Amino acid sequence: VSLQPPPQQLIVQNKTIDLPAVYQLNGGEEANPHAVKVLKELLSGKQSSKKGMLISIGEKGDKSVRKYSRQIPDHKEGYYLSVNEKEIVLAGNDERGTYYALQTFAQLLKDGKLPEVEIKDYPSVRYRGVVEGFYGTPWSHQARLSQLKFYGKNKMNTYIYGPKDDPYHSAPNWRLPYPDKEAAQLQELVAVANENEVDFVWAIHPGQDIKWNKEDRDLLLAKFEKMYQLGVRSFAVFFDDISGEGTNPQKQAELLNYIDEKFAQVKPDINQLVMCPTEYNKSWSNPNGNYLTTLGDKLNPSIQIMWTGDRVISDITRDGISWINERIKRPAYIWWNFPVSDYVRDHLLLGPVYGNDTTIAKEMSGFVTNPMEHAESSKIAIYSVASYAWNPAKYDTWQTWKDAIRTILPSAAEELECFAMHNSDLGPNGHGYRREESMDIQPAAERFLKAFKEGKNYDKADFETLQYTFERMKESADILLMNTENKPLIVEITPWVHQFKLTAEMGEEVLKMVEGRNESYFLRKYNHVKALQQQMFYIDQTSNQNPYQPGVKTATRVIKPLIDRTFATVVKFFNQKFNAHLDATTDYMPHKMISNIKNLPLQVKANRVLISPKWAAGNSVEIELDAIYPGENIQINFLEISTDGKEWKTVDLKLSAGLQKAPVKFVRFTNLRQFVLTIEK
Ligand SMILES: CCCCCN1[C@H](CO)[C@@H](O)[C@@H](O)[C@@H]1CC(=O)NC
Repeated sequence: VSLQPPPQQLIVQNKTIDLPAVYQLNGGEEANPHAVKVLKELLSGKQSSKKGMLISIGEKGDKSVRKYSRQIPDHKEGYYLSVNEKEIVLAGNDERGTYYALQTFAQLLKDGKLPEVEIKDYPSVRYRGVVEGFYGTPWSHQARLSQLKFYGKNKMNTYIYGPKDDPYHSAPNWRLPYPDKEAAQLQELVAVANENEVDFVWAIHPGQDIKWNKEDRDLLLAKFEKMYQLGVRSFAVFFDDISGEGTNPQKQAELLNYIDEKFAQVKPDINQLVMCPTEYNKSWSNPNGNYLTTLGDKLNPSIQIMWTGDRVISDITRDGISWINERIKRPAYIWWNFPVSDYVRDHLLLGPVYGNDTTIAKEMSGFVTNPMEHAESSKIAIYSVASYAWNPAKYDTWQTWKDAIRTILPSAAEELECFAMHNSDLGPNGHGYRREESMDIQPAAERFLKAFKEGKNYDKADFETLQYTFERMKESADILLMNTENKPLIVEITPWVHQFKLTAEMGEEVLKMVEGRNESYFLRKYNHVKALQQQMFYIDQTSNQNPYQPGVKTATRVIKPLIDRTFATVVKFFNQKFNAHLDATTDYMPHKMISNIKNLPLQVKANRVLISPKWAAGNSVEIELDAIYPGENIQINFLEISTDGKEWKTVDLKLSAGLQKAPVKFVRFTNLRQFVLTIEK
């Protein structure tokens, strides 16, 4: 088996022992009852009695396992697991340890058969898990219930609740208790987290409008107190992405220490207390100021401080963690902003987890991932982060990705792999963060395109690889659409699956245009491609219509540019050959734009028509829409309207011109970061 996470020490013998038909259970009444419940499910159908094979379960100190005390590792959440033909031992250093032994035990089980094996295990990082900390639609209740079962299975002990658009988490209603319905749901979440050995850390994000007074201090404590009554035993205060007084390091420290002394140390049973600083990565840290060393010196040392790395989106390196730890005077609690896609919402990020140093476990208090608003889809990265964080020294990126996918979707693992490996890069974005994509076919794609562009003979093998890949892509899309094993996963990814299928069909038809040996056939494929472009645009305009990066982009890094440039090239070649004037545009645009900028394409985004973001006065620009619409405004960062081209009407900027529902078809500007017409849909 590929045990995930991989244990710290494992010795296996070529000898299997059947899951005994007859077992004596020793320590079921004293061991972690969440661990016992898991064992008893694994043993349904088998007989209990005082005869037959002994199964020893308990926490170090319990009589059930005092026998094995010096084999039980002396770490938080550590365990000893042993299988031989005589007996089974499942012995945690603590209750969570025992639960974790059962999670490893369940993976060892196959057909009703166990390998003869000896395991001593424990996590290299103390706090491991997920921070629901993104902008966008927060995870549904059902998605959260499923997350927490998944965290228990992969030994993640931490779930930090902090969805930026939950109004009771953030400003201004952080001051209000949750309504009954949500409160009842959070209470269930906390109970379920408890059953899966996950710390539910409730975060609050009061900083944008906090006053540094008695009144807001008390409301914050009253809100924590409410959460505590709901079952919450860990807490966080986040000061990220704010301006104003709330950024004050002295005051933040004083408030966290107050929470610490008057609440966290006064209750009998509060576990983590965590804060997110305002300077939460090195690039936003101001060496002109003293923000981080002030937190470092003033914040009670048991309080965690979160950190995203050298940048808002970054991977964690030795130099980076060393840089921060020196300032905050404790090991940073890593907030890793992957696979969060809230700033590239038209991309799914389903690639492997990589780039984080595997030797620096001792330098971090915790490691949590900030995932996508697509909960199930995020499990690929989550499963992987759990593997990494439990045993970084043995972290195998690619094998963990595969095991993740095979866990999440066993009936269609190879199809999900196919889809995921072409849906991993983020594309260009303000943070500069990129991931690999489509790496297996990138060299064949690069050689083919350079040869074809230059009139040299492409390698046949390269052409067949591209063919194979498009074929595989369609099979994967089609199978994934109908898969019923993980319906919520398929709901999340479906718009991208449709777009991926179309991408593959377009690719096939373009390769037929390359090989095409007569005019007529070439023309049929050309027209087919144009129709597929238009379908891609339709999906782009009707799926995933969020306000920030609407639409659906897929296979962007390698596959789409290859198809686009191949199509442009072969149409150029066809035009030269047949003295024809076929249009070589690669993305369908129903509206037109002319200028003297010329080839900055237009884009449609919701009810906006914009020029893709050059200060020469060549003289004019005109946009023609495909119909008459009521106009809202025109926005510009470094002007007339018409319905027919002939009668015009000047509008005055400010830069922003209101149109006041004036019918618009044409827009002209005479005498660029932004140039956007908003119309009424
Ligand atoms: C300019 C605002 C950037 C927001 C930065 N990150 C994420 C970007 O994915 C986003 O999920 C947001 O919640 C988070 C804030 C943050 O990084 N806190 C440690």
